[PDB]
Amino acid sequence: NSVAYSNNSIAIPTNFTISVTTEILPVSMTKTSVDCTMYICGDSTECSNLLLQYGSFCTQLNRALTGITQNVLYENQKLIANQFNSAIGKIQDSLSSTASALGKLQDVVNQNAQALNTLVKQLSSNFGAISSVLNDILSRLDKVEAEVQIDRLITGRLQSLQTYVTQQLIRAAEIRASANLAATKMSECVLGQSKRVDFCGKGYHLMSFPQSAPHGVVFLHVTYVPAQEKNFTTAPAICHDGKAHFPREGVFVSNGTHWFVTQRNFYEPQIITTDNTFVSGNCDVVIGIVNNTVYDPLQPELDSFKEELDKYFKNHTSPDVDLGDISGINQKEIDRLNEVAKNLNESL
Amino acid sequence: NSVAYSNNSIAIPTNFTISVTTEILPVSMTKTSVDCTMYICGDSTECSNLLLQYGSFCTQLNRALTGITQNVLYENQKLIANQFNSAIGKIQDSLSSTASALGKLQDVVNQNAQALNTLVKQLSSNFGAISSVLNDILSRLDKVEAEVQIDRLITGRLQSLQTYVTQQLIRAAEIRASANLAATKMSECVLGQSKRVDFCGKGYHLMSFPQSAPHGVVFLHVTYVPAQEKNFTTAPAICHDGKAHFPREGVFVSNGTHWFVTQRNFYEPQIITTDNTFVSGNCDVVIGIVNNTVYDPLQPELDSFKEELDKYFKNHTSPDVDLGDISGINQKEIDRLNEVAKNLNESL
Amino acid sequence: NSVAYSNNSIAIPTNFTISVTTEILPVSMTKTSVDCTMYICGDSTECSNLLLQYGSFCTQLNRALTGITQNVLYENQKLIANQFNSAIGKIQDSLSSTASALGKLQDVVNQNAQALNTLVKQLSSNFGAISSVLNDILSRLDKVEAEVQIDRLITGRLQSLQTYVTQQLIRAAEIRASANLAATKMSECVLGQSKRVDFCGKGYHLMSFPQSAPHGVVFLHVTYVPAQEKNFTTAPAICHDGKAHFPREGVFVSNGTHWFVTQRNFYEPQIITTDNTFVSGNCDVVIGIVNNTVYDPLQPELDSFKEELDKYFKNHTSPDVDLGDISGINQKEIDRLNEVAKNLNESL
Ligand SMILES: *[C@@H]1O[C@H](CO)[C@@H](O)[C@H](O)[C@H]1NC(C)=O
Ligand SMILES: *[C@@H]1O[C@H](CO)[C@@H](O)[C@H](O)[C@H]1NC(C)=O
Ligand SMILES: *[C@@H]1O[C@H](CO)[C@@H](O)[C@H](O)[C@H]1NC(C)=O
Ligand SMILES: *[C@@H]1O[C@H](CO)[C@@H](O)[C@H](O)[C@H]1NC(C)=O
Repeated sequence: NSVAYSNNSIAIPTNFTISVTTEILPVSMTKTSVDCTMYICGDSTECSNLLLQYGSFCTQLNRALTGITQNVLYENQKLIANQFNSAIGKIQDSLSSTASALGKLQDVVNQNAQALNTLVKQLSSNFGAISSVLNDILSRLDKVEAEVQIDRLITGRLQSLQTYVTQQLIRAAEIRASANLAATKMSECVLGQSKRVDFCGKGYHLMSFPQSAPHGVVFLHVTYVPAQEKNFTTAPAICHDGKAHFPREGVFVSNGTHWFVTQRNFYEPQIITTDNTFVSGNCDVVIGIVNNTVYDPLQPELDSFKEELDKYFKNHTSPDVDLGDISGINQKEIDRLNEVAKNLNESL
Repeated sequence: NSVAYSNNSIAIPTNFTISVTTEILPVSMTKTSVDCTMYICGDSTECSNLLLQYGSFCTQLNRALTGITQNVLYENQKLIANQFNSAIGKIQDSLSSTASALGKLQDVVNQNAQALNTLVKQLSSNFGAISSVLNDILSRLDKVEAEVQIDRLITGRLQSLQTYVTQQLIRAAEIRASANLAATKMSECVLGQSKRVDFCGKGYHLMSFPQSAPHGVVFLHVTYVPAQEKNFTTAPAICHDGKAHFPREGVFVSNGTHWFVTQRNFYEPQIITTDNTFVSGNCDVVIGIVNNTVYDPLQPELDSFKEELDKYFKNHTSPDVDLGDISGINQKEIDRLNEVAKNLNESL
Repeated sequence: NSVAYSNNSIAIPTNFTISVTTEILPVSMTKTSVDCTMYICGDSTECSNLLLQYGSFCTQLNRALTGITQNVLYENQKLIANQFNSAIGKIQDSLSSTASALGKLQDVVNQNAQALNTLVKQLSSNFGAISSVLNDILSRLDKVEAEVQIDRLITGRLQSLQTYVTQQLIRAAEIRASANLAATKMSECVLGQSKRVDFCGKGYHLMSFPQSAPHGVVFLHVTYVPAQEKNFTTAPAICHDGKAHFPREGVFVSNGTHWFVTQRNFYEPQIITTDNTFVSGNCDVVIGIVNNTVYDPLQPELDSFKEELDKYFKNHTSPDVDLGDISGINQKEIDRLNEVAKNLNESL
């Protein structure tokens, strides 16, 4: 017998004051379209120019927000002439061979001088070619290493603009429920005298007069409130000798000695009769349970970043460049000939 | 005494026509799961292959959407022989030294020819090595400079798909409120005869019959509407000699000469009595104010992009490459020897 | 005459059991603020350090979530001496010219040896310079080609965190409607005895007692339910000789032989009278239609990726590097002089 037969002090309205309410309801959201350049980048021209390659995403966000003795002296004469004549013929061999040698040395040394001037003109081409191609690699790699950090910050400002767009769509879907509230609250109270307490102005309703506002309706409700209420002990029902008895359109207001079915909203007692009450059987309480569970979504739970990264990274290190190490490739006769050019006159 | 005692013409229902309403309510959203490749990239294979490195984000979005004288002639003979014998010994010195010199020149010139063929084989290695390593740097840098612009456009299409997912979750959270409206509107009108005007069909309610639809309920409401209404002047209350008097379940319909408490929803006058009215004291109006402020969120306001960028940029420019400038490193005797090889026979 | 005059079996309440309901309503959401590092990257330090360059986007998401014979022998003596004296003067020319030649060969060969040691010291500089500058280009390009795949996965985890933030704002905008439901459901039932069936506990309302819970209100409703109901055939209205007749606060309960206006919620018949019914004219049914179309947004439809890419791509291929092709730049007299240095003694 838990609570259905407990008696507790309940306030029941004892007189009235006449009153009026001004109640303001908004009935209509202006389309807060966003320029996506000025939001994300603003004045800063390098990121602005990057925004064009993010495509027409800005428009896409605005679709959302815009909606919503003579013999031996003579034989010595034969002898010395035969020694001389044979010597000079050996001088001509000695000298002709030296000319044929020194003329092959002067050939090959000038062919070497030609080869080195060929090498210098070709290597001037290589250090000139590498000057231009490697200056361009340097100048363009400096541009590309300036440009992946600005995209990083644009992409984190994209999320700030997507939080802007979400909170601006969220509010517009509350506004469209407040326009449904303005529809039911217009209908039931401008087209319809209510018997509900505090709907259509504080207290109890007499009459109303709507007036417009720029995006709203305002109601003048004429109503009466309780100027003066008393706590009567009560029960919702009473179980006499195993039968439960309970009101019809009232409560059991409790007098010191008797039960009366007062109207819930006023102290005006009337006697228990089979026309003021209903009746039951066996004196039992039915117990009901209601639990208004408002949706808890499937939130997007993820692996640790190491697992979702390692699924698809290559730690490729290019080798230390080694190339060819070219450091590993490593007068007396003219004095005499000048001396004997003089000292041969001592044998003239 | 603002509005509670003003009298204005109010329409009060004068006859009825019987009527029926067909009212359609949707009570149930099909799970619009999205393939994230086909949405963002479509057929285009280079961006498709990039999508795999964005991780399983697609699934994460689908968790959401799937939820929700003889002596001097002889001394001259001694003399000339002594001059000749001494001269030839000086010829052998002159010639042996020239051979030892010209044999050191032919040694060193062929050691130079060896060194230059060593240099050409090592430099053929360097321009062949740099050919391959620098072609790869060129060929791969062209690939990497093709691949940061396609990620830009994928990342702006991600926001278009996140606006898709947000508007598809927003609608599903309206659908779940329309399924709560279908619960109260089923209960109060299929299980319960309403005393409300225009709830359960135009006019006043008699009876109803629900019928299903594929994702909805449809009600046949049987109701009566006012076929024919008259404007009576009225007041919500009247203050006689400093006491306010007001109805009980009606309005003061105003006849040319008397006040009657008509029922709000019909013209049927009844006389003012203490059983048709309540009464007050001192003739004052209570004024109430209600302002139904619907949530305005903390929207994500940001610095200018220059401040949020400059927090974390280095304008490093690599110097213009300069390297070594190798352009800054800059027969008559054989004719005679051929001539005296002939002209020495003139002294044979 | 479609449905307004059809008669069908309707259940009308025949006794009561007293009952109590416990009804639980949540009235208040704890601020689930998110550390954005631990959500997206977690422990993994390389992506963590990247998060700083995405800016204070994390804060921006937390603004949202924290809200919400002697002569001829002598003439031969003159002759041979004149031949010898003239020959030696031609030897001095032959030898002085050879010295002046061989001294220009020994000059130019050592000037060549100087030029090649100059070349090797300058080229040691070039292969040393290119060693350092090209090792840095290799070492830094390896760093930059490691650093665009981790940003890809951060940017797809950003969308997972933006789905988290959207579903956490969506739920908080349902919570703020459930706090409006707790306001009306507190007011009409703690401050006000309802005449509605199943609002304020199963059945019909007597009385109630609210009790708090940590984020909720719980109502004890005392109510009566129907312990025991009978199907009477009925019509909502009847059209006698071309006039439609219909109840006032009841239904036409159908007895075997007569029509009675029973109260909708109880079987208790009363006779048709002009005080139990309203009356009409011409016997016609008005037909009304109501179609409660719940917002279907402008969803962000996009071109194919090829069109939105091609608006802003350059397929620049750098040419195959060609450079200078240096492979296209391509003892007997000392034996004799050693032989005649010996064989000239045969003419001493
Ligand atoms: C209800 O109140 C009356 C007096 O007001 C008292 O006599 C009675 O015992 C109370 N009911 C219960 C169950 O105590
Ligand atoms: C309450 O109303 C009654 C009924 O007329 C009246 O007699 C009584 O004086 C009123 N109370 C006050 C405080 O005015
Ligand atoms: C309504 O029911 C009665 C008997 O209950 C029957 O005589 C009458 O014909 C029914 N109405 C119609 C239109 O059939
Ligand atoms: C229903 O109520 C009546 C009225 O007192 C009673 O006579 C009847 O026995 C009750 N029915 C049951 C099954 O108790």
